[PDB]
Parts: sequence; C-alpha cells; structure tokens
Amino acid sequence: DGTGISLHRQLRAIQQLARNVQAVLGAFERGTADQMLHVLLEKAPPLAL
Amino acid sequence: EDTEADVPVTYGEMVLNGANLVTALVMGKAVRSLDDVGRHLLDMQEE
Repeated sequence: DGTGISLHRQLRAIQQLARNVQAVLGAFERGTADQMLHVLLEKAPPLAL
Repeated sequence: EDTEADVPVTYGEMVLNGANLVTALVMGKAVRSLDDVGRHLLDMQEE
C-alpha cells in the first residue's frame, strides 16, 4: 500500500525468511556430523568384546 | 431559496510519517501532528 507500515512488515518478511534459511542450511552442516557418528557407532564393536 | 448553488470543498488527509511511523511500530501508538505537538511541548519549556 502506499504506507510506511506495509513496507516495514515486508521488511520483517524478508528478514524472518533469511533467518530460517541460515538455520536450515546449517542443519545439513550439523547433521552431516551427527549422521557421521551414527554410521561409526553402528559399525563399532563394544571394546569389551 | 437563498440560492440553488453552493461552494463545497475537497477531502482532508493524514499519514504516519516522521515520528508517527516510528512510534506506531515501536511504541504502538500515534497522534495527529506529533511534529507539531512535539515542537510546542519542547519549545514551551524554553519560553
């Protein structure tokens, strides 16, 4: 709208979206390590045995 | 009949612009001509 408010809400829009993307792109950074463990633990005998 | 004729005018208007936009989305409020009210309140203690 010709408004100062609608622009500002659209600012919140662009802004919150950028936060979500930064997070999910960092998930595949976190998750590649978390998944690396599981495939190590899945193949690792207990030392006692 | 005084007269079939008259002299009507056009619509007023207002917006939230300088300090009305800030407070509206920060403090959550707004006032007609906050610039005016702000000028007159501050000046008023400068005599």
